Amino acid sequence: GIPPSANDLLLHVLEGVPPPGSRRLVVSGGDARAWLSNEKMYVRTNLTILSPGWLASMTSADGTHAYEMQKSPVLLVSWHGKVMQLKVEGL
Amino acid sequence: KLPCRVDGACDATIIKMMTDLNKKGIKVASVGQNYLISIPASALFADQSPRLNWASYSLLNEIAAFLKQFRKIAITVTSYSSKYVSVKRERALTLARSRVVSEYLWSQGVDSRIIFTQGLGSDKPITSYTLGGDRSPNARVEITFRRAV
Amino acid sequence: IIYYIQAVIPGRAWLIGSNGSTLTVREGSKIPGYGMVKLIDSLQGRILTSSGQVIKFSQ
Amino acid sequence: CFHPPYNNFQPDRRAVKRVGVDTGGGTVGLVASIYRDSKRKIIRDLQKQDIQYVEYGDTRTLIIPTDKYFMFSSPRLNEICYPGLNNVIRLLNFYPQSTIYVAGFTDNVGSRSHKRKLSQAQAETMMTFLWANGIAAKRLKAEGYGDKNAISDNAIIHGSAQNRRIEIQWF
Amino acid sequence: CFHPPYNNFQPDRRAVKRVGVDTGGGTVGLVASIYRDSKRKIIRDLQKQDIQYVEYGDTRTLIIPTDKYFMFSSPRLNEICYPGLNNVIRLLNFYPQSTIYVAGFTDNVGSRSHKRKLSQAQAETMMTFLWANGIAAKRLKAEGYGDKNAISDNAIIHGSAQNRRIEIQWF
Amino acid sequence: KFKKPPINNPSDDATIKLAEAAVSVSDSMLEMAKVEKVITPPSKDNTLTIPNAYNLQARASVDWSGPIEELTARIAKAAHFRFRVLGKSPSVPVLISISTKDESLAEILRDIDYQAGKKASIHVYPNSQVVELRYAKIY
Amino acid sequence: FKKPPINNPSDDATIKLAEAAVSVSDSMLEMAKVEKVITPPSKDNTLTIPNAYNLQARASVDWSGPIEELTARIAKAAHFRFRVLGKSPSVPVLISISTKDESLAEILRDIDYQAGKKASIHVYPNSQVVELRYAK
Amino acid sequence: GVTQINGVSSRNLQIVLKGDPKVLISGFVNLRQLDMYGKGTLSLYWIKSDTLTIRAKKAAKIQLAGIVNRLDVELWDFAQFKGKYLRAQRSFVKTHDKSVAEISAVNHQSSLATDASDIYYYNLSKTRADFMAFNGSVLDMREWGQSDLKDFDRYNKQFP
Repeated sequence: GIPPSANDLLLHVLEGVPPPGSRRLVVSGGDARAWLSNEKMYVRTNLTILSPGWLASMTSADGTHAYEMQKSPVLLVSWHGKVMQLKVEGL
Repeated sequence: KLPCRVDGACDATIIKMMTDLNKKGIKVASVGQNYLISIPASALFADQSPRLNWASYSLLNEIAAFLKQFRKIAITVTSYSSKYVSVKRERALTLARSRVVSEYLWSQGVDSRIIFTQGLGSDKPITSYTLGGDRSPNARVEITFRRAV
Repeated sequence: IIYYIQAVIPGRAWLIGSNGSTLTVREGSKIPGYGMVKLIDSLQGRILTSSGQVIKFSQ
Repeated sequence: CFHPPYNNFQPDRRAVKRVGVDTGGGTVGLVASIYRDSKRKIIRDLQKQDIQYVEYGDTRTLIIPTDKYFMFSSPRLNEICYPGLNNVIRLLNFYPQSTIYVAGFTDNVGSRSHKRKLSQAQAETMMTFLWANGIAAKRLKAEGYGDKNAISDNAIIHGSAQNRRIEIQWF
Repeated sequence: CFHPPYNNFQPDRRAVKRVGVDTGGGTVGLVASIYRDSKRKIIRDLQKQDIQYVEYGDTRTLIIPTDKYFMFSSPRLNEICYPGLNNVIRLLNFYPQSTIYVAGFTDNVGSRSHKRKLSQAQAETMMTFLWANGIAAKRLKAEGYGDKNAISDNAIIHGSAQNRRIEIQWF
Repeated sequence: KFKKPPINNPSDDATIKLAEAAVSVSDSMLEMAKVEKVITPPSKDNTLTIPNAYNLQARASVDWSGPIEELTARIAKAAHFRFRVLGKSPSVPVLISISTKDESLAEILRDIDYQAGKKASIHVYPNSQVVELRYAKIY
Repeated sequence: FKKPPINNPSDDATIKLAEAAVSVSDSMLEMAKVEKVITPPSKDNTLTIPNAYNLQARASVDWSGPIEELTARIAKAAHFRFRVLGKSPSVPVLISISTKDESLAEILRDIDYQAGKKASIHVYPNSQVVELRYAK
Repeated sequence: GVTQINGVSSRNLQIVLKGDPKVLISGFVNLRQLDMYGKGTLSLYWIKSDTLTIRAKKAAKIQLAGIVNRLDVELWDFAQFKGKYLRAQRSFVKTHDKSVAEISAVNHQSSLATDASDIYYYNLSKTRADFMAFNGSVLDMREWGQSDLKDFDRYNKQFP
């Protein structure tokens, strides 16, 4: 029983193209983008996600992160050694 | 519902305290996004000792109130003095002066992550006129930082 | 047994042992359990021996 | 009068025209001349233009933007902005004994050799313009750095715009 | 006048300023001076600050809270609360022949060696402050106990706050 | 008048409950650390791996709650040393939390190296003036 | 005039909370000192800088693959000879080097660190050769 | 007068000087008190005492080395005390105008500098307490490059 490798949609998330059939979410408080496709969020940012926990992760060449995780209206991030929060709306 | 600016910050207030510090005699300089505060040692300490005067805490409060207006990650405090006895005594004196100044600045509420402290002694003078003691222009404390975003 | 330095001067040093016996050591002299002294440091509390170990202050 | 292309590299007789036109007073013209020939008035005129002056200790520094004082992506000098260059010469005339250093800086866009060559060419052009107005060649040295030691952030537009500059230092 | 950082460890001339400012009466100023220099006025002033005084038999005891007269988790002396320290020196000046014992006490939070070291450091700091104001070194002794013999319950908040103290006893 | 010395600001019962939880957490950690130290006595110290030198005695006060690499690079840049990274960075990031006040850069590096644990290591070469971060040979 | 700290524990519960936090941090530091194991620098099995003149040149490497091809290219760029002693396994040793400006000796040191116990890199400067030795 | 004595083994010694001697003593001395008012220079090589009280008035040079349980030093003006290499468990040091003391306290250090005076230490004691009155100064004066240098603790961190 080999586990699945990854989700290949995170490559499009890394490039910045939204998944097909998804809807946009409004992110406030920092530089991040989020989409909702199958009751999961896909987040494109260069910050570090601390509290809510993610399911899958990819990294680009220039330092951009892509996450696959469950839905939540709040994110806890670290900016430059300082911990703050991001607000997610439209869920 | 979202905030509209950095809290407790105003550009008119920044200009006002920059002008007030330049009229008092504390040198405030800005090139690009780098900021410099230069303070003479006679306005802070006694005659070549690491003991603050009681009246310099108002000036330190003014400097802290100026420093709370920006967002930053690291601050650097560097001390310079003049030649008195040897090099070990002046390096130890400058390190103690920078330690005390940064201790009071960290005791006050500046929202920085790292504060670095060093004392260079008399290695880097800014003026070739070296006749004074602590009244010399090249006996000073320097506070450098970069404004973030 | 083991030795610790008690006081130091440029030229010679004063040593105390585990048994409580005092000793005075020169630059060129022989002490038991360590060998030959090759260097006596005054700025730092270090006595280098020929066996390859340093007598320092107590902790 | 005044020739707009650099006045044929001649010392401009600015005061005599004003004290000759202010007679139909002589003392009023002399007061106006001694006001407008002061160092602080030259600094304030350079402040009206986009050139920054920094004095700290016994070292003086002028900051000049290549985006307005050079033509685009070229070592050619923009001739429309000639009052700023004339005021730079007028300010540098007050210190006839100090040595001059001129340095060129660009942003992070492009290749390393391209940045170095463009900064070096702009520094040579500014040093030649300083040399042609009377300053001796032994008091001048030019250097072009790339994006080595910037003063702002290159990841933002205004901060990257603030990094393309010419620095003039003297003692 | 008076220098707020300990008046450079000099004996203050408190009476002459009052009798010089209350003249434009000399007898009224002398009455005010002999009232404010009394022992009971010093005891009531130490009652206005948070320092307790206990007299029983021929032994006198002062209780000083470290939470207000020391900085947090440090052997550093809080320089803001200097009138209480000056009143302590003024009260101790009345007994020039007795011997002084100073002891440090903390609460139950922490390790045993940490509590002992903090109490010892605070006791040495208070003894050094007593020594630097004129009291000879042969009349002083400092000791720091941990949570050995407390005066209140450590399982409650206010009782645990009452246990962190400095005790000064003399005969 | 009858008074007792400590009269502070009024307290909140939420802070009282948090303090009552924290005291029990603290002495549980004290007992577990004592038992752990008795069972496993350490024999080596990281002074050999991280020695001190000149211009490592400039001081710093730091409150950092992020990854290790940026903070180590800032410490190396303040100490005027070159910075080197060995190994592959893990996908799950190595997080540290430092909150100190007025201690030397060598002590800062030693506390960072101790908090890193089994994931990363700090080495200092003063003859070449190099601060090196190496990642563990895991995953 | 001197001011008190703004975030000062002037409350009899906040004092207890803060000293409990200090004791917890001290206990965690002691636990980290117990659990951390180190090695002395005398017996550290890591390749040192071979400080030859041809190996101080800067380089820009982006590679994620087998060790032998990258090591051969590094040896060719450093104008050395290259030799392999051992047997390549069924699964090759995979490294990943992504640097913009780094010396060839430091690149070789990072390659030897990332190889681990499976392979080692030796540099002979007198007869200018780079040897890749596999583990039996 | 000059005096060079090589070897003294006494259980008690009291030295008081009034003129201009240049005196050095070797051996083992259990010194108890020392007062100087003249222009004297005195150096002892090894001592093993219990309580020393040193008073220097006009211009004195004192050079001691050994073990002292408790030390009290009083310097008035133009006096130099080189108590380096003299390890004291308990030290009380008071310096008045234009006097220099160099101490080596081990367990407890208590120092006061009044006005334009300098006190230097060379060891990091377990408990340190220093005070400054007008222009005096207490400085660290250590190497900064020693491989076994010790940092401040929670219990030693005092900010001048």
